Amino acid sequence: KFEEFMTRHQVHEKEEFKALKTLSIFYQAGTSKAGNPVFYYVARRFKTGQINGDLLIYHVLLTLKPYYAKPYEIVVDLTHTGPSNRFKTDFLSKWFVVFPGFAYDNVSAVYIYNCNSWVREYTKYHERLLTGLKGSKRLVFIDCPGKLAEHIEHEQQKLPAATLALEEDLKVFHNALKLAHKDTKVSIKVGSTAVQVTSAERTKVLGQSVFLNDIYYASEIEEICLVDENQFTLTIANQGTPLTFMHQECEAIVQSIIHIRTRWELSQPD
Amino acid sequence: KFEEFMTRHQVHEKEEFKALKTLSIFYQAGTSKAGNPVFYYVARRFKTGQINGDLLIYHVLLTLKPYYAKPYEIVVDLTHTGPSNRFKTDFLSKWFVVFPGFAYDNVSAVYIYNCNSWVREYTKYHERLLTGLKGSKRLVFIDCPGKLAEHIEHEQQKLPAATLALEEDLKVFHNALKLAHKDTKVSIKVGSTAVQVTSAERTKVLGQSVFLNDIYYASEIEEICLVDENQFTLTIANQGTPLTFMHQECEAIVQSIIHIRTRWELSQPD
Ligand SMILES: CCCCCCCCCCCCCCCCCC(=O)O[C@H](COC(=O)CCCCCCCCCCCCCCC)COP(=O)(O)OCCN
Ligand SMILES: CCCCCCCCCCCCCCCCCC(=O)O[C@H](COC(=O)CCCCCCCCCCCCCCC)COP(=O)(O)OCCN
Ligand code: NA
Repeated sequence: KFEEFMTRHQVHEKEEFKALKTLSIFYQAGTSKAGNPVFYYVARRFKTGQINGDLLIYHVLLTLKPYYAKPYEIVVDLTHTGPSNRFKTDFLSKWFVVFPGFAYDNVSAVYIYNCNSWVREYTKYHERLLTGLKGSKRLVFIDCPGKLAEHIEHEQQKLPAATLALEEDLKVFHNALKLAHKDTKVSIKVGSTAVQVTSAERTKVLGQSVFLNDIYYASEIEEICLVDENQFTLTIANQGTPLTFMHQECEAIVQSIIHIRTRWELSQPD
Repeated sequence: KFEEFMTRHQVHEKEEFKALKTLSIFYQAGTSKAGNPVFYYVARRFKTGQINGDLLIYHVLLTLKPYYAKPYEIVVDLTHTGPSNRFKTDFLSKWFVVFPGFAYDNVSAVYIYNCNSWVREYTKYHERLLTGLKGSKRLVFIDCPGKLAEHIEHEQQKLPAATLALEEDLKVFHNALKLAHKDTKVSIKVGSTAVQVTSAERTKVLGQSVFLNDIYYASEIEEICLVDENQFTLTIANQGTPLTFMHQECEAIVQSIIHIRTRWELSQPD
């Protein structure tokens, strides 16, 4: 939309805008197996309050400008995406008008990576705006890290190194159950830096059945309570409501998590 | 001084004071080989400007009162102590008068742990108020971690866990040379979370020849740079002029430091 294009050009690229590039929130990297240019959006790298929306969306416009006249694909990294990264209602709706019609058409495929519970609720709450994304063949959720290789060569992939690191050396606990108004089978994976709870059964997101992956850095873990011989709880910072899980070896799970919370506290800024 | 005993009792400890115990800057722990109650002061734990000095002194005064009538010893952990942990002149002086005479005399010995370059400079800078400490034999510097056992049995030692963490799994580079106007024989030790530059030769601190242990967390390392095959740069956050080191294995050192810096970056907040 050149009307927004020029409104953003009456004052040329400032020095805050140029900072967006260095933080690698949206960038082009690699080519897909289909022979299309790939772009990456690292959701967790956007802070609602800290980052000016108009600059971001404009930074994306300049990035896609040269490419979006032809086929191209987007990889959306939803790793550890939470409230602090959300696009507020009014800002979210901008994305549907600021780009040319063909730019939207030329998107060959969108690859959703590490979709989580919060994002699901987000799409739930913004079900209106995202109806065009509902049951779309272009929308492709990555069940597990290994399936992305089906669309993009492993070497052509360029996810944030921090994202890939979350897939290394995990103590995995299968057959766990997440207790709530609605029970759900999950796997509880403990890493040196965080804890990941992956749904063992598919769930609905934007019309598709997918696997969610909730990530909690050790820094977010406040309270760790062992309730029973097969039940424990986690208190996540700024989340309020405690998470409850059931597992045969809750004693081993808690110890494992306490350890990573400790190793973290040790190496911290005094 | 019972004026501080009075002035502090007329208002008391309602709020913030109770938080001084939660961060444990000064605490009693263990018993020395001499047969005395040991107390610890974690210098890094105190943040000048954030914590009220009078409240701190009041804390220390209370956790000492039950004991300072009899002989006791103090272990001051100067690990990673810097400017943001300093005692302002007017606050420093308050320490020499607020306590009862006998309370001072009853300090059997003070064990200084991990004294660094900055503290030494702070000492030289505040020489006027620290003149009584110059030459004092009650001041016992700890050459190396093991030497502490000469005064406190291992099972009694209660140094902060974070301190002990810096002692294990270290890749050491001996016979290195720190390049300045005055060149200093130093050993460079790379831990999983920090780099330690330990002086191989002694310098003067409060009138005593001792070794220094400069500690730089992975989070403080902004710029590593290999100059020669045997010389490299080490830029620390908020210290300006970078450190310079000579060593036959500089390539190996730089590669090791870059590693722990990269690993740290892969674990940082969004
Ligand atoms: C806010 C929380 C965190 C971010 C994610 C929020 C959404 C939930 C998770 C799923 C994200 C899927 C977004 C995919 C966008 C790229 C391609 C696409 O799906 O198609 C078009 C979008 O193509 C674009 O140009 C998007 C450019 C990417 C920049 C930023 C990436 C993610 C930002 C959040 C959602 C934006 C979706 C686009 C809205 C038009 C939309 O056209 P339409 O179906 O609505 O038909 C009529 C159009 N008026
Ligand atoms: C007496 C003052 C104690 C605090 C000194 C702070 C300045 C930092 C110096 C650099 C490292 C060495 C630590 C100092 C050891 C303290 C022991 C000492 O010498 O005092 C004796 C006994 O000290 C105590 O009983 C103090 C009890 C609590 C100690 C907690 C304070 C430790 C501060 C360490 C970090 C400060 C600065 C960090 C960064 C700038 C009594 O001798 P005096 O008769 O000369 O004193 C009064 C004369 N009328
Ligand atoms: Na004794």
